[PDB]
Amino acid sequence: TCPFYKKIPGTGFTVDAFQYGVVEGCTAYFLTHFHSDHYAGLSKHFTFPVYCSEITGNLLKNKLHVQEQYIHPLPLDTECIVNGVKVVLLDANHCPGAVMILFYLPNGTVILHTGDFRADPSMERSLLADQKVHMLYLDTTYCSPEYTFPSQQEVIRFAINTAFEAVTLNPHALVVCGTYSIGKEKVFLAIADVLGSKVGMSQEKYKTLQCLNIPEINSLITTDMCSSLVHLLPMMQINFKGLQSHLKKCGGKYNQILAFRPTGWTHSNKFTRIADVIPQTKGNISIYGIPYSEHSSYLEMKRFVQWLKPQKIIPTVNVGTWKSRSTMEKYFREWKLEAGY
Ligand code: NI
Repeated sequence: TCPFYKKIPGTGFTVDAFQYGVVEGCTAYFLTHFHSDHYAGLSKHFTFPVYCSEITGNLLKNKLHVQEQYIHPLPLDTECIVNGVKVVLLDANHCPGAVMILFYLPNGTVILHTGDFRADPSMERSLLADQKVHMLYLDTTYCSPEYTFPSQQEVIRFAINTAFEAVTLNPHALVVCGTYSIGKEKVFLAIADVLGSKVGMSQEKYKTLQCLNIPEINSLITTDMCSSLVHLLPMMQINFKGLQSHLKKCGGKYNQILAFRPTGWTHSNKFTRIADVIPQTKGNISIYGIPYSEHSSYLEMKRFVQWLKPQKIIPTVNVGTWKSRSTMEKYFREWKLEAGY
């Protein structure tokens, strides 16, 4: 059944709750972003109101064929009334179109639902600074101190410098980047920019990217593989067998692959700096796992929460095991005693 951490008390609302059938007493279904664990259940047969960003609404219409009459896109950073309740959508610094949702309940309670987010100090100057938040529905994906990772900027600098060096040493090298969802577009777009190439991809992935309102996108991507030396493939294909196979397909245009797997966290982060990352190599194929995250590190999460000073925290991730739940509640208490709220 629908878990309690997907329901907004004092409203008829749910968040990211499309796989439970008709939720009893739900008058408006919000969707924070277009990732499959969150939209699971949506289709052209859905007939309840869906509230979301403009970008998420483009993907619902074009990818899932949700009918236009049930898509209610809202502008960001704008007070809006939904079924009698004031709400605001805020940028979540996750994937394109991802939002956090502020609910102003009739009784005076204010609730923030982060959806999935990568906490950032810039959020401390949004509409969140203007009033007290009582309850926080928090993306706790990486809520443990072992999870450190570099800035997105450091990671993109590494990728750009690696790719440009490799292709300038060997102009017959192909660059390949893995993907299995929206998000992390900076990785492949920054590499293609430095190389003076468009990114080549399947018709399905090109359609997905054309829903994202990215400026000048027609100048950066293409379905013509042959004209491109940065290719995007399913993340599943980013292994030696899959890559050897792909290289056969390019008909001797290329004699080397350099491939990127933008993972979340990996335990090489506990030891190794970004400067010191090395690839796995077999023959003329090299694969780099780069720690490009669209979720908060432990320290970024902690800073956001100690700034916001909520009265109650409800985790939305890692909630399935008692040991995970108890660990997270211990960190919450540490943060509160350290900061004095
Ligand atoms: Ni997500």
